Amino acid sequence: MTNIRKSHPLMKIVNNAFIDLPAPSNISSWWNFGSLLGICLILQILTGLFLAMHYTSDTTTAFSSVTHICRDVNYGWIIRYMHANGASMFFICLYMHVGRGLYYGSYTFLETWNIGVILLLTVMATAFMGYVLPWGQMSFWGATVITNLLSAIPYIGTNLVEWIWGGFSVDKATLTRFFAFHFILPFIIMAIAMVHLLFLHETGSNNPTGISSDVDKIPFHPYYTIKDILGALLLILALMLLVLFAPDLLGDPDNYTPANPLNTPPHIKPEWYFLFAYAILRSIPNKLGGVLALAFSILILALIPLLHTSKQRSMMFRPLSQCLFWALVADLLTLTWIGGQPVEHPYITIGQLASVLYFLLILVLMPTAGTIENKLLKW
Amino acid sequence: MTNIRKSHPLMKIVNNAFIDLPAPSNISSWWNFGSLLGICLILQILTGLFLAMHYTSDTTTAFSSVTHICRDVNYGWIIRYMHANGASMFFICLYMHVGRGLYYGSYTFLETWNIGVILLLTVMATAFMGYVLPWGQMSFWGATVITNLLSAIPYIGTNLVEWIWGGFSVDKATLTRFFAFHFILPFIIMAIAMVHLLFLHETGSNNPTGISSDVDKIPFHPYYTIKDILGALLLILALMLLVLFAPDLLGDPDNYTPANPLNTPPHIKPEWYFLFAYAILRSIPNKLGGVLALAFSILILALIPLLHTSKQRSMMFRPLSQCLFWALVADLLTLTWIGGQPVEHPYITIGQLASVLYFLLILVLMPTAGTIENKLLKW
Amino acid sequence: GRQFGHLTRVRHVITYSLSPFEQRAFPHYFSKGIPNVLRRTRACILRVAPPFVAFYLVYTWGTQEFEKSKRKNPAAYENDR
Amino acid sequence: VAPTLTARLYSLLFRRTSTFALTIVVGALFFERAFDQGADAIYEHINEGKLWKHIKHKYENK
Amino acid sequence: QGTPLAQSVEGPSENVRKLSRADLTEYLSRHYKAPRMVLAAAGGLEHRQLLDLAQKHFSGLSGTYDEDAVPTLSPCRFTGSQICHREDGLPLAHVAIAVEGPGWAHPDNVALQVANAIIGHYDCTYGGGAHLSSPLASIAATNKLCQSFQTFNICYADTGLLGAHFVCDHMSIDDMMFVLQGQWMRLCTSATESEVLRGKNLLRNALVSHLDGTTPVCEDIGRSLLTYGRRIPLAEWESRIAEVDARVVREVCSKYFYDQCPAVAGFGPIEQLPDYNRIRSGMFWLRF
Amino acid sequence: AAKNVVSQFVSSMSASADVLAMSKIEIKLSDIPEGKNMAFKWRGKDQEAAVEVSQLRDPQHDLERVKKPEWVILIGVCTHLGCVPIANAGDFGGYYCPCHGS
Ligand code: HEM
Ligand code: HEM
Ligand code: HEM
Ligand code: HEM
Ligand code: FES
Repeated sequence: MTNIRKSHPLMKIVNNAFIDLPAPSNISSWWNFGSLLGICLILQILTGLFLAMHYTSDTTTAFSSVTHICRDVNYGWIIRYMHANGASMFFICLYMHVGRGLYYGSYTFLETWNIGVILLLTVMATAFMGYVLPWGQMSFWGATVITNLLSAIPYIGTNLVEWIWGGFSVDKATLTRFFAFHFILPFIIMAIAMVHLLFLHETGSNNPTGISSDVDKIPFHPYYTIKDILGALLLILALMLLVLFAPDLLGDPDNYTPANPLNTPPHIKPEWYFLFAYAILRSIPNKLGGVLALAFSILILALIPLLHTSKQRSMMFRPLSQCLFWALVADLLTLTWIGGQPVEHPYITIGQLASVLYFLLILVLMPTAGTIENKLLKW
Repeated sequence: MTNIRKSHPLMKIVNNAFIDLPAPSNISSWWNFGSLLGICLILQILTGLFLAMHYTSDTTTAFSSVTHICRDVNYGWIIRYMHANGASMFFICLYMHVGRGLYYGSYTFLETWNIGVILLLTVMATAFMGYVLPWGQMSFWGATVITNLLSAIPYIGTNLVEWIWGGFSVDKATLTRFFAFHFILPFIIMAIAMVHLLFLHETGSNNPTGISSDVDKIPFHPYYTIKDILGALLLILALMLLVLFAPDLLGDPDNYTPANPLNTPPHIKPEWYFLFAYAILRSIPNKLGGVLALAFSILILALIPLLHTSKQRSMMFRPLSQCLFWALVADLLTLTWIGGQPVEHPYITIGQLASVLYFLLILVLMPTAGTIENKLLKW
Repeated sequence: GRQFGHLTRVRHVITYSLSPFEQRAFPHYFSKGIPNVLRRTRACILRVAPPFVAFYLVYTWGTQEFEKSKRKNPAAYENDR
Repeated sequence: VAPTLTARLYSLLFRRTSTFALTIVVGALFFERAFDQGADAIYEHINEGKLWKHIKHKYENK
Repeated sequence: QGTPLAQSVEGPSENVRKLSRADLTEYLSRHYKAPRMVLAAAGGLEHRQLLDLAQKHFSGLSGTYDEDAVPTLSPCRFTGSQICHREDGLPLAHVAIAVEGPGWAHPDNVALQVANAIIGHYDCTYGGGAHLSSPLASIAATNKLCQSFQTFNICYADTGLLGAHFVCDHMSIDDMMFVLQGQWMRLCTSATESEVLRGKNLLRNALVSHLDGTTPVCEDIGRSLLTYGRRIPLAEWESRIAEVDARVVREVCSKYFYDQCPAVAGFGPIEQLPDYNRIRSGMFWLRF
Repeated sequence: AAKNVVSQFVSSMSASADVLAMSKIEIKLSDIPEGKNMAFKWRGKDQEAAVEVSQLRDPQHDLERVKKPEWVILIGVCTHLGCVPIANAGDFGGYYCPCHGS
């Protein structure tokens, strides 16, 4: 390393965690969602910032101010639309970034998975709170439902809720909080991210066949750096095309009306990416037991590594283990549309049915599927 | 390293940058200000946070809201007083943390010094903006003076100012900005800090005699960890004793009156730690040339390493090089009280005198002092 | 590389020490100490005090010279003419 | 000879690090209950007739 | 430090020069009288045929009994301390760590005989490999964390020393110290009935095989009389062993090990050997 | 000191003296017979009146004919009514019973 400029400030040797990080040869495009999360994250914080400079947190002000942006501020309309739609284009990435996780059995990495779980669990909190900030009608009641739901806890419930509200209801001081949180909190996600990426550098990436790739490696600079850029580009359209021609399409909530606590909207739902979770809840008639499922919905992702039941990592070689997996996809997709429907006996029964199936696939079938095929191949 | 728990998560080997970091044996208490900056920094962000939850940024609201904290919020009065006085106890540390820098000649570390310079230069910006937020009288005019001063630039000046203001004057949108900045910006300081500490781990600390300490080193865990805690404790009193018995002492600005653009206060000054800089300015009659000095005031700290003129690092062994240095202390101390005085002719002349002396010590005398003593000792 | 192994080479340097229990938290703190403070207070004080002294004079002198000028208007020009 | 109060104490408590931890908790437990009560009287004894606690007796329940 | 026991056998060099046969004759005169002296023997001899030719000088040349006061002897202090002779030339760095223990005649002398069998010992050249039972002979053989080490046990009149002696390369010295204190501390709490046996057996083995040959027997008889009195409790040894039980060990070693002040002495390139206040903080688990 | 410190930061977020100035004492008022209407909101709007603060629903529960005394109202109210009522949700079918109308 003679006059290699990579040593001289030390910090650049830390920057050879990228450039020479060896990688597998064969990598499907499905591994591009590594980057496209990050860039969807950065593009927030900036566009997340220049909204803050004109926003104001007050029960009296807030809604007026958001009016004030789209009308009077030069280029003020693009930003608000990049930010909001920049949320949805964030999840649609995020889920895929889990999907690759299972179907190739990347969860075998035991630590990096977990930090994965938390890192999800935080976002769902952030992308919630902000959704209150506009203080519109669907924000007000959609605030009461989610929080007041938490009263289910047997004893400390009644106090613990009133604590967060800072009062009896969702009036001012409940707003001001949810600004100061939704502001800071992404930075922490950025903090964890540079941890969540760390452990990965020890074992390198997995690769589609589920085989130790040792004999075949490639420099990271000339090759995958382009492919991410190419990946980075297709996002923009998918972001622009949506945000530019059809603003309100995925902006499915129709309600800009200033919140009136007296009135109630006939139908009330979160925005789309939440629905299925909220759909789980309606199933259980028993209130307390109902909440647990919703909490237990995601956490099961942490228990999956205990269920690795077979002798080969991938699902690309297991037809059965592949067969079921897709049914789980439609099963979720079902839940989405279910919750987006009124609670009327043709729907009611259905959600109750799809609920059990969901767990039954993950928690029983899939761990069994691997057992048979071991027996088949004579393993 | 058999079953040493320090490997197993990798992140803990990164945490042996503390515990076994070898250190010199003899270390004066003057090296405790390494930590006491950090803790004064953390203690901000928290106490800096729980103010945000009840603060509101509006021309109409803001001042009312700060009223609302000291009156109506349970334990609301301590926090505001910890935060503000937690600023002054931050600088009084910070300067010492530079003072140790010169007098032992630690600046010989060439990179870590520079990152030191920036890391200062940022704080002075933050601890400014926040001081606008209360929107009191001394905040309003103290805002106009500092910013409008920047118009001195020959051509782009007139626009560049109006840009930051977002208008012709300091009305609303000038406030909302300075909240969203003063909120985020400390995190960046925390970002740099973990860089500014990095390079240090390569060369280890210096030690009072200015000698390579190699033969004598000590584990960092059993010994200095206590001493910092002991150091960490004496702060609290010095913070508490001030914030508890005598709130407004160092709170020298007397002005809570809601800002009226029409009226003007008879005397106008920044809070104390700024004054000397602001005192430099009054000296120069010529406006443009005046501003440069103020900018050139600090930056000279970066040029000091070029001036290392002698064959031995410390100033503990150079009586002359020590003799002058103390005069520089009073010289600053002079400037402080000078700016804190009206601009009548007994004062006027003085500041002009102390101004030249200041540079003359740093920029001429001290680099000469080392030359003679080399010649004396027969070097 | 690793910090402690390779630091430097030292030869034939012997060290002795006691448990912290065997010995005391204050081996004649006041008696042996109070002289030690003095002999090391004076070595610096020659080099430290004088500059501050200069300041305080200026400060006092400055105020007086300031005072006479403003406070007494009928000083240089008295009220006759 | 019998062991000095410490010599007992060390063997009974500070040996097992559990107890050595536990004793600390109960210690601060009783501590704050007695300690805080004393601090008031000392302060309160300083100001007499300057607090409703005394003053309120003139007008309280008429 | 500070007792007649704290000194070299051969004494500092300067005395060797100045020493005159005056002192010798004095030293001769003082310490060679009986009861101090003891005769022994083993072999084709029986007893009688010895005792007649025990008899006449020395009946004897005396070998006297008067006083020489009594008996110049006095308990000694235990100073928890450290010493380092730091020399960076030599290839390898010795270490010895020790904690003070009871004297010759005492019940606890047996329990501790067994412990230092259990921790066992390893050396460069054994045919053990990585499959050995001794938890320090498995680990330190794996990576050769230390070239060799043995545990020693020495018991004086009123006093005894417990500790090990290990050689290892300088980059490696830390990792011994930790993995060592693992052993002593897992004994004083987590020990187990089964593992006791493999310790218990070996002692029966070595004790007996130590008695092969004329001289090793006789040599024993000599010190025993001066030590335990006449007792040569051969079969009794076994009877004393079956005393040893799980609760026996963990009550014994809880005394001398857990939370004490060790005595460290080392010989360069010691440099990485941790500073003292680590070791003292490594004797007592916090339950980690 | 830790315990006090910790409660302090947390006791701030707990509640505020201002919202604590709510919890109606008033109530008091008014309507007549039917109305309803009869709501306000005010996160509460003792009672008091007397006593009362029990419940029937939100927005001038306000009592069950104030136990036949006053209420607002005093059940029936205008379409549909006060307690039974129904006046459940949009607007049917279970009214304000319960049974005793309490
Ligand atoms: C992962 C990062 C972020 C996510 C997922 C996120 C998500 C959201 C969402 C869903 C909204 C509501 C959208 C809408 O009301 O149209 C929102 C609004 C807002 N966000 Fe963020 N945001 C993020 C980062 C930030 C950052 C870093 C800031 C400040 C620097 C920020 C400031 C705001 C503000 C002020 C609003 C209210 C403006 C508005 O909603 O119209 N956000 N954010
Ligand atoms: C903001 C959230 C996230 C960010 C910024 C992020 C970023 C990344 C990046 C850049 C990589 C390296 C590229 C790659 O391996 O695909 C990665 C790997 C990985 N992440 Fe995340 N990810 C996030 C969320 C998650 C979540 C929620 C999980 C699991 C619940 C997760 C699990 C994984 C796994 C298993 C890998 C390695 C897979 C492999 O190497 O084949 N990540 N993540
Ligand atoms: C190095 C870090 C910080 C410094 C030097 C600093 C300094 C200051 C100063 C000097 C003031 C004005 C004092 C006063 O008006 O009484 C202030 C106010 C304020 N600071 Fe900071 N602050 C820091 C960190 C923070 C953080 C991290 C936050 C938010 C989480 C924050 C939020 C505020 C707010 C809302 C105010 C207005 C409240 C008030 O001034 O009464 N500050 N800060
Ligand atoms: C928020 C600001 C700062 C923080 C948190 C900080 C923190 C630290 C810490 C923790 C150390 C290691 C302990 C020590 O060496 O004393 C250090 C070292 C040092 N810092 Fe900073 N410091 C700050 C500001 C500065 C500034 C403004 C300068 C110079 C302009 C500076 C120059 C140095 C130097 C020269 C050292 C090493 C001196 C030595 O090792 O003898 N630091 N700093
Ligand atoms: S700028 Fe107006 S007084 Fe200096």
